[PDB]
Amino acid sequence: TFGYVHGVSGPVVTACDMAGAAMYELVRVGHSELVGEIIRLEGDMATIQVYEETSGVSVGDPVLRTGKPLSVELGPGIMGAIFDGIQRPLSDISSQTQSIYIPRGVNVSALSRDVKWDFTPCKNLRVGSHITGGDIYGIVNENSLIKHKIMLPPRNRGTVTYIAPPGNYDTSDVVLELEFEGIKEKFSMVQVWPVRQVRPVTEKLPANHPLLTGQRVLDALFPCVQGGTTAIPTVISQSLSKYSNSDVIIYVGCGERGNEMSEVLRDFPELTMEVDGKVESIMKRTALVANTSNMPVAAREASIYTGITLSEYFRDMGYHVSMMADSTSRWAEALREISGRLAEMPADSGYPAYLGARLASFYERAGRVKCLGNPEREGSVSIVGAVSPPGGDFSDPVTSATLGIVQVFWGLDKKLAQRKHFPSVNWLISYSKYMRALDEYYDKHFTEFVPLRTKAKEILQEEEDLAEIVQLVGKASLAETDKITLEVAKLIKDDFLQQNGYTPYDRFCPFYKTVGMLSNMIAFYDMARRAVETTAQSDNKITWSIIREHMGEILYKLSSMKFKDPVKDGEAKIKADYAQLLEDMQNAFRSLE
Amino acid sequence: YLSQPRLTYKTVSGVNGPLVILDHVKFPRYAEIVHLTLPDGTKRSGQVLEVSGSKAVVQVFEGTSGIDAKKTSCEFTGDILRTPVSEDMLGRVFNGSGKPIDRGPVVLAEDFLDIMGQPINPQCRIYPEEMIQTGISAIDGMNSIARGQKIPIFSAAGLPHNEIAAQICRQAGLVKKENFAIVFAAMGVNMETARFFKSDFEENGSMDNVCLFLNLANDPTIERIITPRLALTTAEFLAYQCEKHVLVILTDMSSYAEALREVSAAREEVPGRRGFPGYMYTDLATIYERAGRVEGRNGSITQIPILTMPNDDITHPIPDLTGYITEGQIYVDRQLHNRQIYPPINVLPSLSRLMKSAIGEGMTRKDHADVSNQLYACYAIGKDVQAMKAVVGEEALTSDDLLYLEFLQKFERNFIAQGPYENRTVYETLDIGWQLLRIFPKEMLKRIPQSTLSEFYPR
Amino acid sequence: EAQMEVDQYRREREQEFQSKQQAAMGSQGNLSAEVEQATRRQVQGMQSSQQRNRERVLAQLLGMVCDVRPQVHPN
Amino acid sequence: LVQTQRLKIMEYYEKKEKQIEQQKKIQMSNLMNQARLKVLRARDDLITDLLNEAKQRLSKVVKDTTRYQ
Repeated sequence: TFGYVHGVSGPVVTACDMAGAAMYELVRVGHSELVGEIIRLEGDMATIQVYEETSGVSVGDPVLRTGKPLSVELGPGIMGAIFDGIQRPLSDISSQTQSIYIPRGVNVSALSRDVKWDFTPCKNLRVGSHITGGDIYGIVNENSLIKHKIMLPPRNRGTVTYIAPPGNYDTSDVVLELEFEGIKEKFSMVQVWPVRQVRPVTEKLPANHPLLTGQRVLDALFPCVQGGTTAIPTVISQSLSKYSNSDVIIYVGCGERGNEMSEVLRDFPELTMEVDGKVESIMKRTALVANTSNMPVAAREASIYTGITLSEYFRDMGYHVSMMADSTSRWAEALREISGRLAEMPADSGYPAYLGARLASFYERAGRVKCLGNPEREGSVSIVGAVSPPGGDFSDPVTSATLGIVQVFWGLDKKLAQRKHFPSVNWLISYSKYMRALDEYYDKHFTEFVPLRTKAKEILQEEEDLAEIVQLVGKASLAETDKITLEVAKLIKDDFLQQNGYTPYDRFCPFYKTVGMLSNMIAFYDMARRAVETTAQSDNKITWSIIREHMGEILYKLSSMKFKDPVKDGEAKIKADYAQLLEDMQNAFRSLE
Repeated sequence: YLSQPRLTYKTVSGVNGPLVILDHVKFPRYAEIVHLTLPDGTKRSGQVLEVSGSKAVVQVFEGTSGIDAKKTSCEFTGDILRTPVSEDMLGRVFNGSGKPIDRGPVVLAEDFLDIMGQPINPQCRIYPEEMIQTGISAIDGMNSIARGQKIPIFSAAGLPHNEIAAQICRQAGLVKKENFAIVFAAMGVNMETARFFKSDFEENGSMDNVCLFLNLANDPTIERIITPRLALTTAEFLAYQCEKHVLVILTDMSSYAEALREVSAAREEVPGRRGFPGYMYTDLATIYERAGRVEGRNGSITQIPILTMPNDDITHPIPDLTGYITEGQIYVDRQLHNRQIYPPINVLPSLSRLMKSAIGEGMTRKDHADVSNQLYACYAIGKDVQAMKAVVGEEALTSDDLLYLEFLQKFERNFIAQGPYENRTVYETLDIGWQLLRIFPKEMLKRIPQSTLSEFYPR
Repeated sequence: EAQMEVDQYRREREQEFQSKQQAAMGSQGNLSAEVEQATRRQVQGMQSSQQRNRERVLAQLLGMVCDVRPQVHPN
Repeated sequence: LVQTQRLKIMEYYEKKEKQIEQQKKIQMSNLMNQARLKVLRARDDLITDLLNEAKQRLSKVVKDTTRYQ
């Protein structure tokens, strides 16, 4: 309960009179109450690392012992709140202090202790019902979209002897008093869970449903699933926040720059979404974790664990969370400097030896689960990491030890950026290992797409092993089946994998229109191949350069598929246009032969 | 045996990372297992790291997050880490520590074997003789694996080496013209490839051959180091005491060495070359050299390690030392995976250094030597014509360089291309291999001698 | 005439597409029920050999439990 | 060509027939798998009850005193 500072030495504090102190448990160092973490016991002393600036901490300062490690507050009031990497609400320290600064040792509640929430019990409990860890006993109308479900803590069970009457409550009163055998206890409306502990589940279901990202590339050739893990080495993350099939977004910037973090907090309360014809601010179904590089280095490493623990909490209600964890490589640079303070031996380029263990302890909390509780729920957490290598390599220990863990790699390069292509998709080092899990969704609902996806990845590959000779030799003595797979292959690279994100046709790409565009482009490839191979020996052998001059008006309708608006036009107004065009592609070849 | 009761200390002198250091210990053994129980009740396990007089440094497996030096009880065992082996564990799925995860019961032991293992007497080895038939044509036709060979599969991240390993395990057997088993160790896997391995082998009907050790990525990095030693002590019971032929597949041995580098640096050791431990050559050798046939027993162990080369580097010390102890390589290639070929196995760099003893008459068939090096020459001469055709065009190639480009369109799509469920037996990877060698006349096949050209070409 | 091979010739191989549909109904009743007879026969081979060796190994167990021998560690 | 329009439909119904016959062997493998587990649990229950008889025969010695001192 009481320690004393025996000696500080930089951000590491040695405390005495700490006999029963646990590892990684929280302490309040100093007279200003700096939050710390016990990292090394030696007998009755306790080496503490301080989560704040240590200047002015004398010896003989009191060290309060709490009994609980670094943990977040879970409850109603989270959605819309701007937190820190140790969950300090930055939109309320700016009010209760009325300054531009974060003073040392602030103790602001992470959830507000003044807002009255409308409690609604689950109408199937009573005074004398049996309830165990995970059973929903309340519903809070947090805002219009989120039905905030109150849940029992895991490893807590018994019989209810007090349920709270439906009304309006704050997050401090005693809403639930169930009893275990002999001992009565009390539950509030907020719960507290340690950020390095996995929130428990019943079973981990396979991730078999596609995460609809709003784009044409990355959703046909390299698909992601609900419950999957990606890597992006803001137009891919802002697109998922408006249109995708996720009900809670969690944006976690670990060590991002100050002006690029003040950019996002300016932009998200202006964004809108389309729910039922009404427009709604997207800051009703997201919560950010703001963290810059001026912040404590101990609160930058913990921002990833706070972000996924917040992400796992809204999973258990039954929502499908999608967490974007921006700048994973900044998070590893927080692991490099903690390990240097401990005098830990580095393994690879100064990074600790456990860089892969900590990343697999974060990326493997994603996935579709069967949620712990009574009403048979099902939620999921998608994690979208973002490695920033030192100039686009797989040599650093952060980029290469992410690709040994994740399943999707949305591999981007810097050379393929000045084409004004936008995205900077590479499609040679980018993969997706959710092609075998999605062989049931594609074959049942879409039943045609896997052989077109097999061909369309091949046409863009045969172009590569031609293009080195097309540069050096230059199209002089070439076969005519290769001129198909350079002009049809060019038609893909400007009309299928080409985007521009502020336009009224290319901010959402629905998937039935996405397979509708490839249903014509592969058919034009195979009919150009079947023409050139059966008319290779008989009489009046043709090349490509007699077709593209003759069928110049066919190559305009096959190039004006990306410019049809998916938003103004009808749902069936776009497939018939792609089904009428096929008979302008089946009859058109029968005008040459 | 060990009939004395066990001491349960609560004299913890400190915690420093994953190390718990006790004091006033009565005669502590080295590498002895302890069982820590936390204040709240969570039982964790750990292994003794260093003894010094009355001290003991214990490396807790599941971390030290919640251990205090006042109320933690650390019960010593007195015996080192051993496994229970049985023949009825063929058909189970264990994790890295050896506990079942297939809703199964605990394995009733026939023996308790020390998992570190003793080396084999080098006089008591026999040279590998017969063939292990995998079912993949690219490693049975031209890169054949003996009985007792150690041949690693070299690949990279993103490449489908994990489905090659699952297709070997479904179809591995003998070379038929009751004693075959497979011990599949999976180190450093994620969840979505752990339920690929757990689901593929159990509903493709051949779970009864395979004993699956699945060590996850989120599981402790010490439990990844005892995973290939649990799998090889099971294989050394099943083969050298039950006379089975065992195939030992170790998946992603570059993930063993990333957990060995992590366990070494958390033991407060100083790293060696490229950050890896200095004893990395004699640490893989304790795994790889648990193989081969033995004198006086009818079993064998053939190993197939699998590697992931970072940045396609070969001078990295995980492929450097694997190619230094093991005999050949397989070389899953990236330029074939982008062209949609399964399995994407490159032939030109791959090699089996004991392939000339696993083939022949009375082992596979008489022409398996002369077919394989003939398809190897025509695969190389075609791939020069494949690049040369782009330089000069099609109108400048003769009726010689068209036989090699028409063979090359059918060697990659019929010999290399297999599909994941098509078990080509080795008698059918030669008839595939002959009906590509009929695109050429008998005046062109230089690598085949004329006596077997008369017996196998005209059909 | 050959364009009439679209809507009539598909009902020729539908006698093969229906051939396994009733052969999905035949092997089903003997799948689970016949192996359930073997998972009961294999159990009665355990308990037949359980009672012939129970009192033998209960005496070796309880006899070794009630052993007094107080050995010391060396020094 | 009348030959050809059979086989493009036949390939849509050799593919379905290679599918259910694979689906037949999944059912036979999922039941032979739990066959070995249900018989391995009926070997574990006989052991964990043999120790329950050795836990009750152990307490028939603590009632004694000349054999327990």
